[PDB]
Amino acid sequence: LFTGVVPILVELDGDVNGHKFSVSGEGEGDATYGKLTLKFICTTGKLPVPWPTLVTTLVQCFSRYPDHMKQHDFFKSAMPEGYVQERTIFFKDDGNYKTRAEVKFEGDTLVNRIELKGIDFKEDGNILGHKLEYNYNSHNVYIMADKQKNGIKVNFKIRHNIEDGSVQLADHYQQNTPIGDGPVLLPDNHYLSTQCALSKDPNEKRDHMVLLEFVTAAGI
Repeated sequence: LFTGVVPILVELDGDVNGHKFSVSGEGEGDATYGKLTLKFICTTGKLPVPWPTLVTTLVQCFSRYPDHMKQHDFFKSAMPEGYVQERTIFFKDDGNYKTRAEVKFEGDTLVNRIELKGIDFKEDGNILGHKLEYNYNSHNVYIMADKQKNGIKVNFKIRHNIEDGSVQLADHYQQNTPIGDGPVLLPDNHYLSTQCALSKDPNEKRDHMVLLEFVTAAGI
């Protein structure tokens, strides 16, 4: 399923502090390189929150798992039936996002369909006030087997640099559970070294985000 380039489609319906928006993304992924290339468009106009705050929500099955760690790749093992991915994201001293996504193959395309709900954000906070830098730091995504639910428990803290020079933390709590009933690979503890680079197409006038992502599994 992931031997070569795979087309990707991402759909997100969001509601933050009552502000409703929709984001659509398209591109491709190459697990062999652990690379993702995607463009996202806010199809409802201006995005009410900073693009960087939606990166983690907007397909870890594209991570490059070295061959000696392939028995720890839950993400691809759950395919093509896919997995449900849910998170709660708390922005320090501000609101939180609650998301529920379904990641699976629809025809030849890997599709990530998400629903996001944001509550308790400060009107003039770093989020609703768009005070975050348009960039992204590298982070380690810690994965643990969740034997019980035959899935995984994932945790990590995102560091969003603020335009004033400070840092806006976003604690992520995520759970992944297979959509299929068959067995999947339950990994030993490990992490995904994840890198993201954000850019803009100067010719594009719609509110958008061009994203390049590099991810390699490690820890074993």
